[PDB]
Amino acid sequence: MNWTGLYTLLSGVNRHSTAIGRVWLSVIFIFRIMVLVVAAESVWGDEKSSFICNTLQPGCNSVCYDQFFPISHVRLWSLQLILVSTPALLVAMHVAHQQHIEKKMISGTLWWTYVISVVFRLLFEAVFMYVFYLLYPGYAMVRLVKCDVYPCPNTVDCFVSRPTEKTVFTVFMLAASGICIILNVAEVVYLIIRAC
Amino acid sequence: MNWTGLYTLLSGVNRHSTAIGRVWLSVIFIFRIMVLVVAAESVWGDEKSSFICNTLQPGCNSVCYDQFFPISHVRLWSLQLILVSTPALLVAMHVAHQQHIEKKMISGTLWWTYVISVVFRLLFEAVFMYVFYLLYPGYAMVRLVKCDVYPCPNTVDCFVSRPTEKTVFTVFMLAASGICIILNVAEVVYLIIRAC
Amino acid sequence: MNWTGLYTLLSGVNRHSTAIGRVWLSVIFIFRIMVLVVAAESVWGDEKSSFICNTLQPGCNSVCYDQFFPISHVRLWSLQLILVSTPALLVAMHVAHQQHIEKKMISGTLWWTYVISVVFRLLFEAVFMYVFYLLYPGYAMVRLVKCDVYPCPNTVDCFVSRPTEKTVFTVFMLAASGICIILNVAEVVYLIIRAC
Amino acid sequence: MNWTGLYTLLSGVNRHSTAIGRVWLSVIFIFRIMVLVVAAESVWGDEKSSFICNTLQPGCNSVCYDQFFPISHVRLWSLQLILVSTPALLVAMHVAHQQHIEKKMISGTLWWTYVISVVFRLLFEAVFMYVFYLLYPGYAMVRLVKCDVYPCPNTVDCFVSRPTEKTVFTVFMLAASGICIILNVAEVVYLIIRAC
Amino acid sequence: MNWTGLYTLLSGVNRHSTAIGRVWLSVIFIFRIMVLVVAAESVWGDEKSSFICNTLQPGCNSVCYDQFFPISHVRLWSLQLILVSTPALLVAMHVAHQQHIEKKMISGTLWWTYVISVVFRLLFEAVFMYVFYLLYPGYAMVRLVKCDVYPCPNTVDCFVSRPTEKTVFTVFMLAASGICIILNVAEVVYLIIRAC
Amino acid sequence: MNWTGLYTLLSGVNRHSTAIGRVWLSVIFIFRIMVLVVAAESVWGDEKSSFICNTLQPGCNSVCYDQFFPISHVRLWSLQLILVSTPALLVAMHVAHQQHIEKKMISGTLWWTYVISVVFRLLFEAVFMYVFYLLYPGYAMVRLVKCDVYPCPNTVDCFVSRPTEKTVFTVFMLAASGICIILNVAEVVYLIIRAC
Ligand SMILES: CCCCCCCC/C=C\CCCCCCCC(=O)O[C@@H](COC(=O)CCCCCCCCCCCCCCC)COP(=O)([O-])OCC[N+](C)(C)C
Ligand SMILES: CCCCCCCC/C=C\CCCCCCCC(=O)O[C@@H](COC(=O)CCCCCCCCCCCCCCC)COP(=O)([O-])OCC[N+](C)(C)C
Ligand SMILES: CCCCCCCC/C=C\CCCCCCCC(=O)O[C@@H](COC(=O)CCCCCCCCCCCCCCC)COP(=O)([O-])OCC[N+](C)(C)C
Ligand SMILES: CCCCCCCC/C=C\CCCCCCCC(=O)O[C@@H](COC(=O)CCCCCCCCCCCCCCC)COP(=O)([O-])OCC[N+](C)(C)C
Ligand SMILES: CCCCCCCC/C=C\CCCCCCCC(=O)O[C@@H](COC(=O)CCCCCCCCCCCCCCC)COP(=O)([O-])OCC[N+](C)(C)C
Ligand SMILES: CCCCCCCC/C=C\CCCCCCCC(=O)O[C@@H](COC(=O)CCCCCCCCCCCCCCC)COP(=O)([O-])OCC[N+](C)(C)C
Ligand SMILES: CC(C)CCC[C@@H](C)[C@H]1CC[C@H]2[C@@H]3CC=C4C[C@@H](O)CC[C@]4(C)[C@H]3CC[C@]12C
Ligand SMILES: CC(C)CCC[C@@H](C)[C@H]1CC[C@H]2[C@@H]3CC=C4C[C@@H](O)CC[C@]4(C)[C@H]3CC[C@]12C
Ligand SMILES: CC(C)CCC[C@@H](C)[C@H]1CC[C@H]2[C@@H]3CC=C4C[C@@H](O)CC[C@]4(C)[C@H]3CC[C@]12C
Ligand SMILES: CC(C)CCC[C@@H](C)[C@H]1CC[C@H]2[C@@H]3CC=C4C[C@@H](O)CC[C@]4(C)[C@H]3CC[C@]12C
Ligand SMILES: CC(C)CCC[C@@H](C)[C@H]1CC[C@H]2[C@@H]3CC=C4C[C@@H](O)CC[C@]4(C)[C@H]3CC[C@]12C
Ligand SMILES: CC(C)CCC[C@@H](C)[C@H]1CC[C@H]2[C@@H]3CC=C4C[C@@H](O)CC[C@]4(C)[C@H]3CC[C@]12C
Repeated sequence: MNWTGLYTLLSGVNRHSTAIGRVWLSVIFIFRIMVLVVAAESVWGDEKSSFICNTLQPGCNSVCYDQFFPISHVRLWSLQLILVSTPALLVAMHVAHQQHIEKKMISGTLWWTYVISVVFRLLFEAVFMYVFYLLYPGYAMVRLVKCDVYPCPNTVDCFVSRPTEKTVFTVFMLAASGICIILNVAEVVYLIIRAC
Repeated sequence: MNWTGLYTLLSGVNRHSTAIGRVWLSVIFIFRIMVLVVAAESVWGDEKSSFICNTLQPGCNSVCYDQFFPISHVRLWSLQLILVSTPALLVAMHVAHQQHIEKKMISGTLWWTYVISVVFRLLFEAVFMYVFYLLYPGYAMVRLVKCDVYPCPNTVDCFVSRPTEKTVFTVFMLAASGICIILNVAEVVYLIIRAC
Repeated sequence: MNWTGLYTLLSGVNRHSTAIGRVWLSVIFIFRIMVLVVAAESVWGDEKSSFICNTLQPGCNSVCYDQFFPISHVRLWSLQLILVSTPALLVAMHVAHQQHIEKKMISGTLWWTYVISVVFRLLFEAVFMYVFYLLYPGYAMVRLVKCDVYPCPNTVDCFVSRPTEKTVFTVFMLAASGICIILNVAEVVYLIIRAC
Repeated sequence: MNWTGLYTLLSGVNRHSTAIGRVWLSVIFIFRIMVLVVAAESVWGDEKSSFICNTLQPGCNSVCYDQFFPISHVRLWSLQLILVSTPALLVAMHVAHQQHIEKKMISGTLWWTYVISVVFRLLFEAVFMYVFYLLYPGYAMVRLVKCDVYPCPNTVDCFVSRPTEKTVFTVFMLAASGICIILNVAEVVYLIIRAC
Repeated sequence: MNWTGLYTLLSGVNRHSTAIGRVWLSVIFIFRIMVLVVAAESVWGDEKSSFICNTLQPGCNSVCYDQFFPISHVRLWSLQLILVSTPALLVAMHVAHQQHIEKKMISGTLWWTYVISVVFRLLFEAVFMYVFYLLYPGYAMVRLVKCDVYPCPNTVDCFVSRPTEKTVFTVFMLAASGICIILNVAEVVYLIIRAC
Repeated sequence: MNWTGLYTLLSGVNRHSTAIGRVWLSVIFIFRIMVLVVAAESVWGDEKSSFICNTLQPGCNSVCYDQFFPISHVRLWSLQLILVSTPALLVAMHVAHQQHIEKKMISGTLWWTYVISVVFRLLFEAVFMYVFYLLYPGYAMVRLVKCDVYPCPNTVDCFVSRPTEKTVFTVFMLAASGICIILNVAEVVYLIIRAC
């Protein structure tokens, strides 16, 4: 398990990515993976069970939790990571397939494929950031949430678990996503400039 | 752990699959595996325990859960993934066995085996999609379910846990399955066209 | 991790097994392993805790569960898998030992060892299927079980958890076991025919 | 991960073990490891929590459990496995060290070391079997246990969890241990006979 | 898995780090990783559930825990470890990329990159130590905490779980962080001295 | 995964350790690791939750547990193992670094480093054994503990969970630590004798 092997695995051996997408984007991806691993089960592990309301009606806790957390932050970030990494995996499979098909018996198509992949990665990053903004306005979470949804009578007080720790990890993940967006835009601009 | 090794492992080294079954189907399979891993235990982990009814009769929770969830979505998708991956595993074992048997001492039979394997994969995809449609009509889950089954008296209100997150992951998995079906049909059509 | 290595590992390099025991039996074994892994802890994870009776006497739940589930399906299938795989492991160790002992300084004894191994595998499959039939008549599980055993007073109503999902997985595992039995019988018959 | 590598790893490359200690003892060790893995957490996972008494005094459950289960079966078998495998590990380290020390610049001492190792393995097997007999007379477990120990007033009825499944696995592990004892005795006798 | 491979992996093959950053810093990093692994889930596993207050108001436990533990020690140390290891990963990726780019067709820039990386590692260590000082003044934790925050009426007594064990592990981790800071300062000073 | 590789990894390739530190100390380390793994989560898993007192005051359980178990046995043994293994890791990194630095362009310094490492390992073993003696006098644990600490009124009866199993594992770990101390002293004496 040497450094050259890991670097080659993360690069995708596409021979078209510059330093800002082969040295920095991979590091940010590793950072996001590590943060998600260390915060997925320890922080958001008991987001459902430790979440309680101040009512006595049965079934109000579940409906309140689903009302205020349509999809938890960790699952949203996992989906974002998978969809962001999908185009890189596609490019890696494309270049491996091209090497295989030329082994049994080209630059421009690979260049266009890589550019389209970076554009799609940027698009997925922006889409997931916008979805996060829609579902959870603001970067901070509050302890008290007032919920008025059936079967809860009138408005009940539900209490979120670990709002501050979740706020800290939200800040970290949003900063990492913003850095990824900036790096992808820089990579696209650099490729366009070098093409012309 | 290089890209060529992973690509060769996913391809099955059958030397008969085109790009739409060697570069795209493997990526969709990886996507489904990753989504199932990140949603199997975090979302559907407490589908039984967090599921409560509004009655006082003992044993009504279990019978209601079994009535409304004959087999949970994650287990159904796991079975679908296993049965879809079975023909690819069979073709890989067949080609490995053929290489071994020719090493100790052919194209048409392998071509027919691959075509039959793709047909069976498409059939399994369609069968599991139809079963999902039968068991759970619609792509969305509801918070309230009215259950009238012994021993629950009359009709009781049971509350599902995380209907919206499960709806999101159901949409993702159904979209992936539809993409797999389309790719399999395209692969079969392309092979038939190239044969003639 | 190439396909040739996995195929050689699953074959046992005994140079006496045909396609129906080197390409198909290994695939069925992998299928059983995967189904057991995906159903061992998710389905049968809370078979004891979610199992409740309708009485108030302490200790009735445990005695009722032990009365109706002498050994759970997952553990029974795990024992069946281990005992079925034991003769294959023995043959692999035998052939490895033979290669080692001939390296420091034969076909008929290996052929007889393989035939005896297949016979013992078939015998273990049949024995475990018969034991499953004895303990749990029928392929289906019921929600209500009437238990009359000390200390439970008179007859109490215990409620099984997820009878339908367990029925589905029981059907899958029994079908796989039947396929294994048929393949083993076919392998024995083919070897006997080729010998004569 | 080939068969020759696994066989060499399990053999210990001591060049003094016959077939009954290089092909059979390793298989029985693998069988015991697999059974212990599949029964360690699923069966004995909730031996403490599902264990309840019929009293109302606080702290009676813990003292009763410690009174009737001084050390649980799984931990006892794990300790037995570790201590039985210790002499084999010692012999493997000895032969590796001898190869290293002869590489930088003998049969009789290795033979005596192997014989002493087999004797110690047999002794550990017998000691652990005798300890199991002392702590838990009989191969079967009972649902009701009558406990009269402070602070429990008079005699209370505690209920064991899954006595029948634990009985089945006890039978399996004791049979495996007996087979190991017989094989070790046979190996010692065979080595002594071949020496003279 | 030899020692040379592990040493090369931990060094980063930057050919500019002395013994006090290639032999000692890696050992301290391994020590911190191991302590964090052995204390992450066993000690801080039930910091939320075992944490209880002496009130009867619903939702007071969660708000009190979030008030006194904005971000738990284990997550803070995990973030510190990730951010401290980020510059080393960046330097490793930089040197791998430089080797790759010179393979398809320099000392001063690598030296400056390594110096900047060590400076940033020291800065992150100091920042996280200061944050730990701000959030949790003192190295010791107390059993009683007096909390007066909505909705808890007046001042309630909350009880932390395992204050002494957490204090011991806090002392260990703070000592390791201080050693890391000292080693980084020594490395910077040594590099500056050798440059001039 | 051969035996020579594992032996080389455990030895540290320091070319100065005799048989009593290269064949026996590594085996005892493996034994301690295995015992700690098989007893860390099964025995000491529920030391906090199954621990209950005979009072009604809230928060008395946590303060009593922290009073009688300042740091649990498993965590203490894990810290002891990490600190004992630290000097061996340091020597391995030192010898790897020396090989690297001589590769790009000595016996006495390595000998002194190894001797100092063995002395420090012995010192850490003795320190941790003395700490264990201070915290938990005697090798045995008792079911009843009388606790008189705020907020518990007067003296309350707390009940430890599995005292006998924990006593057995304490005996095993203390015996292993004593064997390690004896072996380290023997190694130091042998090295001193051979030097003179
Ligand atoms: C479905 C769940 C997915 C989760 C998300 C995964 C996300 C990503 C995570 C992980 C992906 C892999 C990360 C490490 C990659 C290192 C590659 C490397 O260095 O290769 C090199 C070394 O390679 C080897 O010799 C073997 C390296 C083993 C890598 C790990 C194997 C599987 C680990 C299982 C872990 C289980 C636990 C995982 C968590 C459950 C290549 O070899 P080489 O000698 O250089 O080649 C010849 C030299 N020459 C080329 C110069 C001629
Ligand atoms: C029963 C549960 C099943 C679950 C579903 C599984 C679904 C699928 C998941 C996983 C299947 C495997 C995925 C990775 C495959 C990579 C293969 C590869 O790159 O091979 C290459 C590198 O190979 C190596 O050098 C070693 C690579 C190790 C792969 C992982 C080993 C086991 C990981 C255990 C993980 C534990 C945790 C897993 C979760 C519990 C081949 O080597 P090469 O150097 O290229 O060969 C010579 C070069 N030449 C050919 C050009 C001449
Ligand atoms: C006690 C619990 C037991 C559970 C039940 C187990 C049931 C069975 C499950 C698993 C058994 C193993 C399955 C995979 C086997 C692949 C073998 C292979 O391809 O070998 C090849 C590649 O080999 C390599 O280069 C390394 C492959 C690593 C395999 C996984 C290692 C351990 C994974 C740990 C996972 C941890 C998690 C597991 C779950 C906790 C051989 O190499 P080659 O390059 O071909 O050789 C030279 C080439 N030539 C021969 C042509 C000259
Ligand atoms: C502390 C906890 C302890 C638990 C109890 C353990 C009990 C025992 C369990 C396990 C011990 C190991 C069992 C498998 C051994 C296979 C060895 C083998 O085949 O070697 C061969 C292949 O080797 C390879 O190429 C790599 C094989 C990887 C083996 C697994 C690595 C670690 C898995 C981690 C799993 C993580 C999960 C584990 C559970 C948490 C040797 O290579 P070769 O190519 O033959 O060499 C050259 C060829 N020539 C010699 C002919 C010239
Ligand atoms: C996302 C979660 C991240 C968690 C934090 C991770 C933190 C860090 C943790 C871990 C990082 C890795 C630590 C071990 C590195 C050893 C490297 C080594 O010795 O390489 C050598 C051997 O290499 C091999 O032959 C294979 C070694 C396999 C290493 C482990 C693979 C993945 C394990 C998965 C574990 C799963 C469980 C993990 C926990 C879930 C290199 O090979 P060589 O033969 O020397 O090369 C040719 C020789 N020549 C160069 C002289 C010509
Ligand atoms: C942070 C948590 C830490 C926990 C505490 C750890 C404590 C310690 C535990 C573990 C440390 C490692 C123990 C096994 C070491 C075997 C080394 C070996 O045999 O090397 C040999 C084989 O090497 C290979 O070919 C690969 C062997 C893979 C070893 C395991 C990799 C990671 C497993 C991940 C497990 C995941 C689960 C782990 C639990 C979560 C070297 O190769 P070779 O062919 O001999 O080299 C060329 C031959 N020649 C030199 C003669 C020319
Ligand atoms: C520039 C950045 C984004 C590059 C990131 C590379 C990512 C997308 C690549 C590099 C290595 C890849 C992994 C390599 C191997 C496997 C094992 C396979 O069974 C599932 C997919 C999985 C886990 C891949 C997922 C995608 C992956 C993580
Ligand atoms: C075209 C697409 C569908 C190809 C997908 C390839 C799939 C079916 C193949 C590729 C690699 C295969 C895996 C390779 C090795 C193992 C280990 C073995 O002990 C169990 C089966 C398992 C886990 C295989 C399952 C099937 C598998 C995942
Ligand atoms: C024809 C079919 C049935 C062949 C199936 C082969 C089976 C029985 C063989 C192939 C590879 C084998 C595995 C190879 C390596 C190990 C690691 C060892 O530490 C425990 C046993 C274990 C896990 C073996 C169990 C048995 C095994 C799974
Ligand atoms: C004849 C029979 C009894 C032989 C059995 C061989 C046993 C004792 C040997 C073979 C391989 C060995 C394992 C090889 C490697 C490791 C990794 C190390 O970090 C801990 C010990 C451990 C896990 C060893 C334990 C002992 C072991 C399992
Ligand atoms: C001088 C000291 C600080 C050096 C420490 C080196 C650290 C930062 C390096 C060495 C090896 C690296 C690991 C090597 C491989 C992987 C697998 C990848 O999928 C995620 C990142 C991860 C897990 C790396 C994280 C960073 C790492 C641990
Ligand atoms: C004589 C006896 C004491 C020798 C014992 C050797 C010990 C100290 C050595 C041998 C192999 C080493 C391991 C090898 C590799 C790794 C992976 C790394 O990411 C963390 C440290 C870790 C897990 C090491 C810890 C220390 C270790 C276990």
